[PDB]
Amino acid sequence: SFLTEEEQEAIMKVLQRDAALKRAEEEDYDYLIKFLALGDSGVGKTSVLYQYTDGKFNSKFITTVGIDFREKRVVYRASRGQRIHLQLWDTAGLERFRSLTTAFFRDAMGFLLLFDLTNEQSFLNVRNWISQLQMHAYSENPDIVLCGNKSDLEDQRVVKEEEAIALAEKYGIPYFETSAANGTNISQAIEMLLDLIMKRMERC
Amino acid sequence: HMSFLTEEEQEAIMKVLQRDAALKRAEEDYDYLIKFLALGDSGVGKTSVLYQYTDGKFNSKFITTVGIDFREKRVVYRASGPDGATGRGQRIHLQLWDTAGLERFRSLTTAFFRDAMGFLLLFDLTNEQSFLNVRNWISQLQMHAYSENPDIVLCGNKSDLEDQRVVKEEEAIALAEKYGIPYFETSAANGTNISQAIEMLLDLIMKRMERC
Ligand SMILES: Nc1nc2c(ncn2[C@@H]2O[C@H](COP(=O)(O)OP(=O)(O)NP(=O)(O)O)[C@@H](O)[C@H]2O)c(=O)[nH]1
Ligand SMILES: Nc1nc2c(ncn2[C@@H]2O[C@H](COP(=O)(O)OP(=O)(O)NP(=O)(O)O)[C@@H](O)[C@H]2O)c(=O)[nH]1
Ligand SMILES: *CCC(=O)N1CCC[C@H]1c1ccc(OC)cc1
Ligand SMILES: *CCC(=O)N1CCC[C@H]1c1ccc(OC)cc1
Ligand SMILES: [Mg+2]
Ligand SMILES: [Mg+2]
Repeated sequence: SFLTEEEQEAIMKVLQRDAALKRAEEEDYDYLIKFLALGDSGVGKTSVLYQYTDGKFNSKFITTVGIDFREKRVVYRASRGQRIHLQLWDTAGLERFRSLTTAFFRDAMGFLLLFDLTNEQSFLNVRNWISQLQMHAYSENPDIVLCGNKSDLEDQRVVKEEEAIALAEKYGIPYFETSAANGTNISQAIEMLLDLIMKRMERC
Repeated sequence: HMSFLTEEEQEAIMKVLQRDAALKRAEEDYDYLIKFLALGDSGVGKTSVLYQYTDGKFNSKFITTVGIDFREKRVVYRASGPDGATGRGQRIHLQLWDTAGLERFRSLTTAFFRDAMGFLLLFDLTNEQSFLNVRNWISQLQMHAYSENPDIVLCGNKSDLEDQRVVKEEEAIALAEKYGIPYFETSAANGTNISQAIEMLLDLIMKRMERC
């Protein structure tokens, strides 16, 4: 396989869309907040963001061409309501896109790190992903929310919940078991990441 | 049939990104981190121009850039105000991004247009097609930069190869006048106008930064 021009054109459209958005915020809403989802190919990053923004799910696998993003206007409340414009970056997991996607780790204010509860290797790769984030994000200690996705496939689960909770506590990061197919914990995990980011932004 | 990045190519790019992240964390000594980006067709001399500027050296051998790289330079900038009244020396850390011109790297390099505060747009005085593509590069910058009117300095490079020049001076000055951007004929081999073009771009960006 070769880099096609359709693949390259699609990526250029995303970057054009990103430039337009970033120029409009230069300048309605009160804050542009940027997240990035990452993890092995096929763990469900694109599905998770789609379920969150649109409440929909497609079982067919359409691997992401390098990079994409979705948007959602939401209201955040610390524990008054602030209007938040979320840019939700969606990275491709395949190694062939690794250097293009790493280039966008530095644009994110926090990270949604996914593995697949039905694929043990994706869970073992979590610590490497965290290493790459520590090496490439805006800070060596960025906010991360870990998601074990595909919780609706209980008869195919291989990652024991205890093993996942243990890993997440060792690193100090919140953990959620999610399903992009039925929406379980999706908004809870993302709202947790947003709160972690709003608090760290307030104390700046 | 554009080839995908090999694993050697990808490792080289990842090292650059690692180096950039280290640099970006250090800023949280100097007074300002300023970022430029050089772009243009493959083989016009972007890498050579930046190497001549930071190190004063030149290599005849063509080593095409593996996607993206950058060089660094600490310089002292002094504003120019009324009647040549020059201000205090400000310490500037320049990050000079160097993009590959080959199409197979276009989407990787375009991703970095948004990180630059200004652009060094090069063509090759001995290659008319490199000059004819300048208008497309500028359209690509207007579409992808932080502003639809970012600061650009146009460099016609390889001015030392006078017997191979094919770009007439008139057409390039006319193009730069039409777009409102400074134009320099440069040579990375002997240094002519290299520092003038980069200092002009730096001055443009410091002025635009002042008025914020
Ligand atoms: N049952 C179930 N299937 C899911 C879930 N999340 C994703 N999938 C399925 O798993 C496959 C991969 O999903 P996708 O979101 O494209 O994964 P990705 O992480 O974006 N892959 P890539 O990095 O290659 O773009 C798809 O067939 C999708 O339907 C989930 O929670 N439950
Ligand atoms: N005589 C002369 N040769 C030059 C000059 N600038 C570059 N060259 C030569 O032209 C070739 C290409 O230069 P290089 O800086 O690698 O070009 P580039 O724009 O970075 N190419 P790429 O986009 O593929 O990385 C090299 O052989 C280099 O020595 C110049 O001002 N004069
Ligand atoms: C207050 C400055 C800061 O570092 N923040 C705000 C919330 C998280 C963090 C941040 C991370 C990454 C970016 O990249 C745009 C901006 C802000
Ligand atoms: C005055 C504010 C501004 O837009 N500036 C300062 C100098 C150039 C310009 C700028 C462009 C792009 C970036 O991206 C990092 C920063 C600053
Ligand atoms: Mg995807
Ligand atoms: Mg080069």
